[PDB]
Amino acid sequence: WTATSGSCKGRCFELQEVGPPDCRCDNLCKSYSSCCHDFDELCLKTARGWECTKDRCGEVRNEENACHCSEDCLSRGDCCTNYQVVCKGESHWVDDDCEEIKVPECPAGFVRPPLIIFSVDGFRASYMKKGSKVMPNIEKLRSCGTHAPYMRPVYPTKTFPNLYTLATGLYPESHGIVGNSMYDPVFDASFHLRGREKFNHRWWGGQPLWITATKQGVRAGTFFWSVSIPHERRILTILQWLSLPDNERPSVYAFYSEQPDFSGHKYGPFGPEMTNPLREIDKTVGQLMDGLKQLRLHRCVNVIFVGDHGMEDVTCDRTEFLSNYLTNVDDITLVPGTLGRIRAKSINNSKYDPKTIIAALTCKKPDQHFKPYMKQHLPKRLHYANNRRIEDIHLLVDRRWHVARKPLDVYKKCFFQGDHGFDNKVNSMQTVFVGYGPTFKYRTKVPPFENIELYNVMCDLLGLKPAPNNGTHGSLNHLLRTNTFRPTMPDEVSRPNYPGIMYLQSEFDLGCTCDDKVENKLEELNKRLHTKGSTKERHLLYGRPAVLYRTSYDILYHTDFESGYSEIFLMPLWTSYTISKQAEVSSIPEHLTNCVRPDVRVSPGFSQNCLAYKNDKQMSYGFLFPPYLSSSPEAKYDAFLVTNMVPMYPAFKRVWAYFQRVLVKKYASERNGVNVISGPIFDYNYDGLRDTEDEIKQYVEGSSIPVPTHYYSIITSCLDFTQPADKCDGPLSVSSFILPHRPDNDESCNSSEDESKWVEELMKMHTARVRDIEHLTGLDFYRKTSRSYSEILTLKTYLHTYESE
Ligand SMILES: O=C(c1cc(OCC2CC2)c2ccccc2c1)N1C[C@@H]2[C@H](C1)[C@H]1CN(C(=O)c3ccc4[nH]nnc4c3)C[C@@H]21
Ligand SMILES: *[C@@H]1O[C@H](CO)[C@@H](O[C@@H]2O[C@H](CO)[C@@H](O)[C@H](O)[C@H]2NC(C)=O)[C@H](O)[C@H]1NC(C)=O
Ligand SMILES: [Ca+2]
Ligand SMILES: [Cl-]
Ligand code: NA
Ligand code: NA
Ligand SMILES: [Zn+2]
Repeated sequence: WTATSGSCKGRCFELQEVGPPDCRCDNLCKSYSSCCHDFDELCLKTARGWECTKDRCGEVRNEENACHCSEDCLSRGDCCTNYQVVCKGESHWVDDDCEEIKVPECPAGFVRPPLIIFSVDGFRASYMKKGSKVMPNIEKLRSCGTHAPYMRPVYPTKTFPNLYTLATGLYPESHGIVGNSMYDPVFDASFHLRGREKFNHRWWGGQPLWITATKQGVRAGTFFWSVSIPHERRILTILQWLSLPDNERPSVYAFYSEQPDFSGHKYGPFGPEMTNPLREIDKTVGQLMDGLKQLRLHRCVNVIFVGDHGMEDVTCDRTEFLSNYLTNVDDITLVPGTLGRIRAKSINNSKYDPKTIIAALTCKKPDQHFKPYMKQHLPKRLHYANNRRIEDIHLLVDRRWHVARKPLDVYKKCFFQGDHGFDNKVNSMQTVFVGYGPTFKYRTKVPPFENIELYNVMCDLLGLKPAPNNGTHGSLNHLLRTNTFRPTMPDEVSRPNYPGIMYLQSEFDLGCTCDDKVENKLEELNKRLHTKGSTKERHLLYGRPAVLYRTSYDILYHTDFESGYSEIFLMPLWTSYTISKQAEVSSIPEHLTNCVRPDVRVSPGFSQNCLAYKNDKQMSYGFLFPPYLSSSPEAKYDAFLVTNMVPMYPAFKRVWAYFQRVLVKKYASERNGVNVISGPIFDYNYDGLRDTEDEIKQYVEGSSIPVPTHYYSIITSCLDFTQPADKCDGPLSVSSFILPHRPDNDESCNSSEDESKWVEELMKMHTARVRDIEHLTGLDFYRKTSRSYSEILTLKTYLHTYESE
């Protein structure tokens, strides 16, 4: 109940929201149907419009107006945004030349530049260039401030997941809003857009910027606006708040626009109907900067023009229906649209088997436009699994398509022409970022970056300490004039051992063999220096990775590669080697196909054995440094050490071999040498973090050799490719993958064909950031370069997406 029999006189758009039975006057009260009886009268005045005219100048203050052009309207803080243009001969902000803001120019009593977040729903990144002629104010923000060509949203590219990610810096699996629609089995509650359950706080995890601000003594305007409140009224309310007394005045504000998302759904991303919404948004920005100019706040506020996601072309006729794939389609609940999430309809159905459902959806139609996944098998770059609200079964939908349950769900719910939600690396889902103010840089373009990074920056601009989030704090310092946060490198926690020759061949009883006994001092001191590290500078280009947890591991040096070998996991954590453009691929000689060699530096007890692989009919093995890439016949025998060996399903060896035999050399010659760091990953609880020894769920049968869930590689080279990867002066270039270690290739529908037709497409799908691998390995890379650490942080968040323009 709400007693609407109170008043809002003086309380219009109050900042401290009251609770029932007191009627509300806050910018959200209509969404609760809770406002006082006179809220519309007193707070949403519409009389005479939103602009001044000449004949209104110097008028007699008539309080019924939506805004005022009376001579006293400034001291009251409530002029129309164009008042000083019409009445005082001044200029619109957009008509003023671009002028560098070298220092904040704030009025007295402003303790810091305020931050205004101007968020636009569905603002596809390409709008910045394609719509530039009809958005003059935004183009001035973009070109004078700091901008990226696009900003990568989080998956799913949906409204609530991305708005809350912006506000928290957290992947949706951590902050809990993993769709616009969710079922939580622990609550037995549902989150929808229709209803009041979404207003309950048990859904919203982490700590958003407004809580973070408040907890640290910075006041925040209330970020959310009920739909009915006109944009003009939101802008003015923000301006009014900026005129409050110093002790009352918030320091961070938000504006939200439903456009161009709303129209982009009806008319598609580039419908002719889309010019006008882009014009209007720009007008809204124009009113804000005009109103800031009237407040002498236009070279003092920091403004973030930011989108939540893009918009793709989608029509009802491009819909895949599960009724054509399954028989008993009523035994499942499907969350539909641009992604699919399947669970059982009834919790008391023992005939429900997710395996038969995944199988009935796998490569069934020749060109089918979605692909089923168990969520732990999703590309680790999406980080979309570690939450009970994410159903076990997931459908990744090709851009431009939908997935539905039965046809009747599409025609009893054509209509729309735009949608979003797809994979967050799709070009159409990319959105915008622009920063403008004294704390941003001037006329500076910065590379694309992920929106999980912004929360740390907004904390910087506001002087706040960020709650723990998934940003990499300092990877965006190159957007800032000042307030850059200077991080130190994490300290190494385990130091390695450097073992020498300590065991004899006969101490090993591993079941391996090698046709190698067909073995000079003119080059025997040569191979001694190799095993002590004489060539480590060629293959460990950016220093060894630091182990950020407590474990026992050895550094092993070889002519062609160095490893960091773990006695706890009986395999390297990392293996590092450089391949120049000149390097030649070689075969595995016929006599060495089944060669595996004891490593006289590592005890038998801390070594894999070959019998375990003979006995496990499902498991085979591979090598981290590839034998194909040896530098000489004599070096090749090092690639066959038991300490270079890792467990691999035969189906994954198809993939892994083609990467080592073909792609590494292809990349060496395209990029003028590459340095490659490879290794295993264990993520059996799909939380994106390195498993501990007691969390392994699978071993090579009859052994303590743990089976990785993934294999990674980090391919580095010189950004200026006219310098070899091993003689690089300047910035670096990187790509990486986290490949799922799976016993089939069902993810790849074309895997019955030659590896040249499918393997690299799979690797592209599972591209990763270096940062992602660090979470999964406890390793810290790039510890010793010539570059600045901030630059190195940006590199580690770099993601290579293989998208066009
Ligand atoms: O008022 C805020 C708001 C603003 C925020 O941050 C704005 C600030 C950053 C600048 C938030 C931040 C974190 C959490 C919630 C937030 C809510 N909304 C009001 C609308 C929108 C955001 C929510 C989703 N929605 C839709 O009607 C809708 C729109 C497009 C769609 N497409 N497909 N389905 C769709 C459904 C109803 C709610
Ligand atoms: C993303 O950031 C969050 C916050 O640091 C991480 O989540 C925390 O993880 C630890 C370990 O599981 C828990 O004790 C905390 O309760 C978690 N907090 C939240 C809010 O989830 C999360 O692990 C990070 N993800 C990645 C991939 O690094
Ligand atoms: Ca884990
Ligand atoms: Cl959704
Ligand atoms: Na075998
Ligand atoms: Na296949
Ligand atoms: Zn939308």
